[PDB]
Amino acid sequence: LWLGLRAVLVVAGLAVLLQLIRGWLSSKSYVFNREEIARLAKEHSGLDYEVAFSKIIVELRKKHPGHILQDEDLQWVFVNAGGWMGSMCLLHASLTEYVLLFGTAVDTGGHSGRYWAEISDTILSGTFRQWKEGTTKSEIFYPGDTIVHEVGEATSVQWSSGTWMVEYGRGFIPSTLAFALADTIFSTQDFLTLFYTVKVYSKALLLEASTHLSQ
Amino acid sequence: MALWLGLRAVLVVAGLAVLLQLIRGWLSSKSYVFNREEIARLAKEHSGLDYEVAFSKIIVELRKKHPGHILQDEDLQWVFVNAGGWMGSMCLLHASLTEYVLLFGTAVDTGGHSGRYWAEISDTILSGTFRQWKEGTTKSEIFYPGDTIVHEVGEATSVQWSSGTWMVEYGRGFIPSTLAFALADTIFSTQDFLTLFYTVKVYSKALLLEASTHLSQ
Amino acid sequence: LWLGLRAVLVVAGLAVLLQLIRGWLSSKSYVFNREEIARLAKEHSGLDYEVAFSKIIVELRKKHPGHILQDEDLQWVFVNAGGWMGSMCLLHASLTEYVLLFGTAVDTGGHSGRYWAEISDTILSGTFRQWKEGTTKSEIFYPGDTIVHEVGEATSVQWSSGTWMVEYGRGFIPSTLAFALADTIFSTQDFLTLFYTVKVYSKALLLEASTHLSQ
Ligand SMILES: O=C(OCCN1CCOCC1)C1(c2ccccc2)CCCCC1
Ligand SMILES: O=C(OCCN1CCOCC1)C1(c2ccccc2)CCCCC1
Ligand SMILES: O=C(OCCN1CCOCC1)C1(c2ccccc2)CCCCC1
Ligand SMILES: CCCCCCCCO[C@@H]1O[C@H](CO)[C@@H](O)[C@H](O)[C@H]1O
Ligand SMILES: [Au+]
Ligand SMILES: [Au+]
Ligand SMILES: [Au+]
Ligand SMILES: [Au+]
Ligand SMILES: [Au+]
Ligand SMILES: [Au+]
Repeated sequence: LWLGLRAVLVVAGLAVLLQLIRGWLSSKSYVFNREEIARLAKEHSGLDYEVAFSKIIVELRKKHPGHILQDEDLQWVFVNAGGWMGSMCLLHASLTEYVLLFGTAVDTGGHSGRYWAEISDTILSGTFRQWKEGTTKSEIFYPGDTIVHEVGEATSVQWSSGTWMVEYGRGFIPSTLAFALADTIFSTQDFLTLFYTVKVYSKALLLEASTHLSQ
Repeated sequence: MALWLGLRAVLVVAGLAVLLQLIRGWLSSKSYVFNREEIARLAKEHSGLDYEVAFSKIIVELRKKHPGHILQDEDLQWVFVNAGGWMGSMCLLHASLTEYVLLFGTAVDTGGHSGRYWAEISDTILSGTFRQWKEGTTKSEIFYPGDTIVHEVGEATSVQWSSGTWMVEYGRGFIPSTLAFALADTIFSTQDFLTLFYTVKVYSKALLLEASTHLSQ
Repeated sequence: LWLGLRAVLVVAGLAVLLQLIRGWLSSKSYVFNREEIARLAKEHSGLDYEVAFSKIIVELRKKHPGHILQDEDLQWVFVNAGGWMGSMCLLHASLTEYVLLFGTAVDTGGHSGRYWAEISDTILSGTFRQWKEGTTKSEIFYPGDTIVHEVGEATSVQWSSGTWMVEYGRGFIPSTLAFALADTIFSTQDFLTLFYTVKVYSKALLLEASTHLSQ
């Protein structure tokens, strides 16, 4: 039964880690909230998305100091996943939450991805077409609306050539990195972008670790 | 004995050569259930109604003229399909080792590679638009409800669909050869393994139903 | 430290092979130049791109005999990379240069790819949307314009259903085939197109080598 030792060790490891992480998510104090980020974006969902980005980043650093990356650690990184292409401006990220500014300047679309995280996007500009699984009709969302991509749900997304939004996710963030980097490995082969994504995600983790040490 | 390093290589070449003649001889001596004109005619008769109403009447007509070969309503579900760079959904009605009939379409604007496989495929558009770009050309053609696109064996084209395109599709050949292309984006791009499970689920039910019909006959 | 011998040989092998190629590219006599191809393509940037294809091939074979493939060795080969799909007509190709006619008859777009080659495209018809890295707005280019994709640059490309262009690239051409065939391996699995791409690239390499033997 020695050959089965490896198979038992992974099943026991996955079952223990599944209860360890799920019990952590149900007992962890969270920094941001899905309604908090959506409300913040709706305050400026009339202005220019560049003007909205500035006022949103300023308001986030006031209400949650020590949790948003500095302007020195901010950069627009391309994101290739599920067949669509966009760019992100990661403001905050931990092992359980993340807040970023996502959007695209071209017409893209594809698979939303199925992972262990609840994702909410509040559109600031452009349009957002969503196709839920098992249906034959899609819905188009406009600036001001908030789309909630629930955990375990898989939909089809599509954006116009000027769509920008504010996004908040909660769950187990590392579970999404397999889907977020799939097209970067097998399609674009833009390993420099792969480096940028790990770079800014590590800075957000080190910043979050630095805040817990001071408290 | 130089045949030791070549033992795996010869067995695969011998295995492929034996399997190639056994499958191609089967396709030339097997009685087929459906017909390429039969599915296309049935879909074109309902290409003026709403595609949801057309789906219902086509499934009824298929179960009337071909009982025991179309899945029951309990075993039907819309499964996402990501392949060649496009994304849609299918409703597998019938499928065997040599034929398959399903309802495919998309609610978004997608497009990509049609895939090159060992199966002749015909699609009759019920709604939306269908742009096809054949290999070796510099211009594309747009197909409208009522038209039928024939994707011959070994042909590779570029496909593109509008945000409301739905169609009835029939394929004949060696169906397992197409599953390698149908699941490529599901493995390397979307990683939606639950959809991968659904595809294997609905394709197995169609095989078990078709096998269940052969046992009673 | 015995197992680190392979790792040192790889670091020394990659660093030395980088110096030899980069120093070769910076001191090598080239056949074509981007301004030569750009002027030739801009003169024929009209509506009838098929007539433009013929007139460009004739002019290229006059001023550069023995460097452009004959009509017998020409075929339109599909190109799937970065999420977009088009077709190419390889006219000239070496280890450092290539001249081809690229375009698409459908609406595609995706990652431009980051590789070791400077690429310039002069639009003959259609439209070309380029989304530079780190920005939030994209630009649309029209027939007559020339887009220069420099080495190490990564952008988002998008084309309309009638875009055709003349392209010239210079750098390390074998480094670009890894990106050009990525989607063909992991998405389309069109092994026949993979054969066509290697076939026409081999004929173009053998043609360029055949001219060096006669000279
Ligand atoms: O930044 C992202 O992409 C937002 C776009 N959204 C739009 C629709 O819902 C899913 C993704 C993701 C990320 C990237 C990098 C770090 C952490 C997260 C979010 C997880 C899924 C994709 C990659
Ligand atoms: O369900 C499909 O996709 C329909 C779309 N049509 C549209 C364009 O031409 C090819 C397929 C396919 C399938 C997948 C799995 C089982 C049975 C069939 C058909 C074969 C080629 C792709 C995958
Ligand atoms: O032929 C091509 O594709 C042109 C399309 N362009 C359009 C935008 O910029 C990058 C590619 C490429 C090639 C393929 C085969 C041989 C030599 C070159 C050029 C390098 C990058 C992709 C593949
Ligand atoms: C590649 C083909 C694109 C079609 C050209 C017309 C539309 C492109 O124009 C786009 O319109 C949007 C507002 O409407 C803007 O947000 C985009 O920045 C602009 O590029
Ligand atoms: Au930024
Ligand atoms: Au920003
Ligand atoms: Au269904
Ligand atoms: Au159905
Ligand atoms: Au050609
Ligand atoms: Au040509």
